[PDB]
Amino acid sequence: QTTSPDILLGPLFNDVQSAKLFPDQKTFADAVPKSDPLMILADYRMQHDLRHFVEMNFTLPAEGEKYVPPAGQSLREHIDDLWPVLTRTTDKASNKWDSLLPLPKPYVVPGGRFREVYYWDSYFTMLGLAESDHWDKISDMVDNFAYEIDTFGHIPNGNRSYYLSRSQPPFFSMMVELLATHDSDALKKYRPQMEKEYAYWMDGVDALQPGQANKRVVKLDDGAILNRYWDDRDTPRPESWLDDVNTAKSNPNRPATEIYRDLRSAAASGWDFSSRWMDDPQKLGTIRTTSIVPVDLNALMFKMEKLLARASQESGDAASASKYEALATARQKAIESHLWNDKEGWYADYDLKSKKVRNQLTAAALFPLYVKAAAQDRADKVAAATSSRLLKPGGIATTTVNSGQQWDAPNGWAPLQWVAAEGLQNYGQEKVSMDVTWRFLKNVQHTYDREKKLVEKYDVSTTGTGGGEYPLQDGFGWSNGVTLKMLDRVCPKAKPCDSVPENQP
Repeated sequence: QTTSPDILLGPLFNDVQSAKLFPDQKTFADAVPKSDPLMILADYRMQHDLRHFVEMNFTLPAEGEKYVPPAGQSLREHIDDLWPVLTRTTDKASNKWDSLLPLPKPYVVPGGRFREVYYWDSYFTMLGLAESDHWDKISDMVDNFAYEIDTFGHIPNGNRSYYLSRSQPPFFSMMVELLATHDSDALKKYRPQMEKEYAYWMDGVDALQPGQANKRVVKLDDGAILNRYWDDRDTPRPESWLDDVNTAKSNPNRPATEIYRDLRSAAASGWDFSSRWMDDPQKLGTIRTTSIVPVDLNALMFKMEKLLARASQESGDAASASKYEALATARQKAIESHLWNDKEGWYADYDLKSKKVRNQLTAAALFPLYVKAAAQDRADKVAAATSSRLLKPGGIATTTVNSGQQWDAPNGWAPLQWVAAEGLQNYGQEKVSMDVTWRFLKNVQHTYDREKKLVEKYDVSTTGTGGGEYPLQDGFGWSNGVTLKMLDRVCPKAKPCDSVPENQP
């Protein structure tokens, strides 16, 4: 169950990963022992051919499903036909030593070649399910996330043992809100698990003095309470073991454990990786996620607190509703006084090392508009910065730094397209909102026209190309989900489109 493979297999795990015995570091992270790892290990230490020894003692991950859809489908039919195809049930594990954490209900994976399910991308996958009326699948996934909250205290990065030490951008409260638009007391039903996740993020906050940090919560010098991304471990990621070992070796002037913590926590941020987190965008050894208060995360926390207040007011609990309402007020006040870059005119992360708000513009700047924490004048300023600097021919850019990392220029990511279009709409910036929507839709359609698939990310400098991208044609959750939602928006409800139309109106 809950012992991750790097502790389970000890030096054999570091030996197999270091030998580059497999092309993907994740492959051996998912290898299931055929017997007691204590036996395997004692076996290993005496009889030190490593490839044969591994094959005789582990069932490696099976070469997965290569689903081929029939050709000639429209973009919408293609997406809609894929929801059943990517529903999977992992009810039991193969043995006690399997890294896959079993889950109660069927869940929807981003792609057939995915071996587990993740947190924040599922919300955008769930937008598509909602759009195409798959409420049972949505309820199945919300049950799964509630189960994880009740069993592990939080939602792990994914349902793998080696993900238990970290979470991801906390969209659960918004999943419940989505489910609630169809099962109207989902918010009352899942308030206990919402409260428990909130406690996970705020763990230790009452004990904090100005200037202190603890796990995922910090307190600035003026008392302001904000959250940060944080992984509880500080070892190489089992699923990226040799990469992290080498990344820390590239910067021996800082303890490898700090580099590991910051690499793990950027994976928790969902932006793995990005110049957003790096002192030097060319050197991943300079990443310092845990010293950066993220503006998107704290927008999500504001939303979580407002939904907690609402979920309490609906249960008749006036004291609890009143408590979360004050917490959300303090959170909005802290976002506005610490995560706003006045000189540049946009929202931005806060630097714990320098105790200033940072200059870099990223697509995270749209998140306070998304959750309606921004004042109107700042929303208008973010929209001016968005069309001036981030809006590219194929959608909204992730950053303005082309670093080689994936959460950076020139890549556009479906969840950020949606967060931009919605946040801009929230404040009357319909023209920019529609520009983001139309350009990303054109990028997704044009890429579908040429590749007959959707992929995990798109190059926004043109239209028609994605990424190293997803190699099958059974393609990608949050792109599919966001595409359905946006495609509904650019045609009348009365006569929806199954393809992106030629001209924006």
